Amino acid sequence: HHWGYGKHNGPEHWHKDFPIAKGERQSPVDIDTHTAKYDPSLKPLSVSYDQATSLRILNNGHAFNVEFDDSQDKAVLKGGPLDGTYRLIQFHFHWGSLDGQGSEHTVDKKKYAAELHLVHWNTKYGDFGKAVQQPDGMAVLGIFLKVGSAKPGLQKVVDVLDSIKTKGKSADFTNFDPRGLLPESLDYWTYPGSMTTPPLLESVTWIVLKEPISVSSEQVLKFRKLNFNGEGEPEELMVDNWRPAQPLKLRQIKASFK
Ligand SMILES: [Zn+2]
Repeated sequence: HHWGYGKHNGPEHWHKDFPIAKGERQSPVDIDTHTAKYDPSLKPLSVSYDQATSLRILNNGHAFNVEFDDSQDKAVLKGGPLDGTYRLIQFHFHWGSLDGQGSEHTVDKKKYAAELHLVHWNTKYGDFGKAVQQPDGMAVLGIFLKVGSAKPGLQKVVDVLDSIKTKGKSADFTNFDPRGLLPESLDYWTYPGSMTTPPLLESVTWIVLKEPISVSSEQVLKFRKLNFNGEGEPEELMVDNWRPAQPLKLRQIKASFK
């Protein structure tokens, strides 16, 4: 049937339906912190989430997406490596079955417990569907999660998951402030890459924050109670929904910090 994260339909299978899986600018990647080069030409990064308008949360059978109203310039990312303005459309996470895995990007081969992806599209292409087809169409802000202290800003997400346990379930999810999911530092690495789920389009400027956020064990345990399967189908816990690191292929990872 269709793509997923198991033995028979997982990442190692995706190239058959999506041949770009073996392409030249796939994500995620391992971030070698020693070979990443400080780039003085990077402009400062501007994360402007004050007027962000969340609409709904959805279990799509792979993750859950918190969706935003992107009909106007409300929540936008600009600066850093980017030209122009990138509008926030949704965020989601990738996580593990255990705390020792779950992130997509790795840092000197280190795997974090989870990874948050704030997905934005370049306004110069008018809508998400057109932007995701262009080499500079998307910008994903990636944030690592480690298990430690609770993240108070995540708790509203955590509490709604019981209502979207299975594939195809959604719920109203208004007034969620994504500022509550950001670490203190905006120090980042950047490189040109791709979507990490099918169709794996090579349209993304990746901006991966160096500083992880801490979430509690109880919080991530609640992510792990979600299901990949639909209602009244055999239960398959939604865990290990991460694509592993892909070949860098001579791409250059740039650091914003010395
Ligand atoms: Zn993602």
